[PDB]
Amino acid sequence: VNPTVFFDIAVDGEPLGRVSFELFADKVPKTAENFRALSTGEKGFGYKGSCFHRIIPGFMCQGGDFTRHNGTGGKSIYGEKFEDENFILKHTGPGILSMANAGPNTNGSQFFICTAKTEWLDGKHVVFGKVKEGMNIVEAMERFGSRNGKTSKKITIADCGQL
Amino acid sequence: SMTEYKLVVVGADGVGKSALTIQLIQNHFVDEYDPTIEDSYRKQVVIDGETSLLDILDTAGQEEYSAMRDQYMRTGEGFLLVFAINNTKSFEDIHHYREQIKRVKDSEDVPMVLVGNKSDLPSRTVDTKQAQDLARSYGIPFIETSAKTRQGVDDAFYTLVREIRKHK
Ligand SMILES: CCn1c(-c2cc(N3CCN(C4CC4)CC3)cnc2[C@H](C)OC)c2c3cc(ccc31)-c1csc(n1)C[C@H](NC(=O)[C@H]1[C@@H]3COC[C@@H]31)C(=O)N1CCC[C@H](N1)C(=O)OCC(C)(C)C2
Ligand SMILES: Nc1nc2c(ncn2[C@@H]2O[C@H](COP(=O)(O)OP(=O)(O)NP(=O)(O)O)[C@@H](O)[C@H]2O)c(=O)[nH]1
Ligand SMILES: [Mg+2]
Repeated sequence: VNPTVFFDIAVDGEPLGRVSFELFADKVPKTAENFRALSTGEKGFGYKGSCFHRIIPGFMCQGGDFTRHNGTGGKSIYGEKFEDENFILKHTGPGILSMANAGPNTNGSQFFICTAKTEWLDGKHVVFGKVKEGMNIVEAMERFGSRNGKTSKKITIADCGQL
Repeated sequence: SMTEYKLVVVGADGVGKSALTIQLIQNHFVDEYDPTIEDSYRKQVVIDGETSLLDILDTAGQEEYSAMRDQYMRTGEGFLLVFAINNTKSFEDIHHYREQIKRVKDSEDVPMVLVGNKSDLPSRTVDTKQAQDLARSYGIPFIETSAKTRQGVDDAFYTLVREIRKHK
């Protein structure tokens, strides 16, 4: 039973709304479990209170750096980084949830949510979930982005967990 | 008003384009890896007695978007060709960047400076002579730099401005 997790999104501290995700544990169980546990915070660390540091309208919203809060950090539940599990799933359109990385086998905690098809990322980023409810919250985040991804307001995961 | 120079910093992922630029602009060494989308900076400097405004474009090293460099190469007036002295593939990557700028600008006379970065590191794999030989065959200066110690940082950008002034 593929787990479901939620993010409660705030903009400069003001509630925006809830995004929920289905995590594809059936095809990418290690990568899904990392994101699930970071969402509950059950390891004593995780996404709660972290920000979406890069938002590029027309492409994606990226977040998950809860260690440094500057877009360079983040860590998995298995160590600082872990290997690419598989590239079975593709970046087929808006709402795909996929792992950010710094090259092969460098998954940590950073993730991105597609706002468009990004097929040139297929085979380089592990796709592991999809927005299930609240895609319009992600769409709403785009108006805070820019061409190079710098955000004009602080977009935070005010709360998160497992449904 | 002082003359503005549009400088572009290019080279493979991780060679130190941003650390070099941020040292120049902010006098601070970025120890973390924050791979670039695209960033622009401005600094006024004095070079050979003449005050000049440097407009610097710090570009992405991601090879997947190599076809998207044409526009910024058309706009740029001079180019820093950065490799890392401890990364032989970054040195090999230089020729493709140089050929791309030459093709896009359709000229053999483009202001460029070859920059061998990370000179502070002990794991050198690219001989200084090889870089010096390559720069000679291009007709351009070669500057050894360290974004960490600041060695040659000012010289790299200042020399590029001097190459533009001689061309223009
Ligand atoms: C050339 C400009 N340009 C573009 C781009 C490209 C295009 N196209 C390409 C596709 N064409 C179709 C085939 C025809 C149309 C035109 C248009 N306009 C743009 C932008 C807006 O022009 C400014 C991009 C892009 C991406 C990068 C650098 C430059 C880029 C880049 C740098 S680092 C990285 N990519 C991976 C990054 N790594 C880290 O953040 C590491 C940090 C340290 O370790 C943990 C953490 C990461 O995982 N992600 C998660 C995944 C999305 C990804 N970020 C990201 O932001 O992609 C941005 C973008 C816009 C999707 C792609
Ligand atoms: N020791 C040392 N490390 C350096 C030097 N210049 C850069 N670095 C380090 O090398 C790594 C990559 O630097 P960075 O400036 O991000 O390189 P880049 O060419 O801008 N990368 P990208 O193409 O992704 O934008 C960082 O960890 C940075 O601290 C240098 O002169 N010496
Ligand atoms: Mg950079």
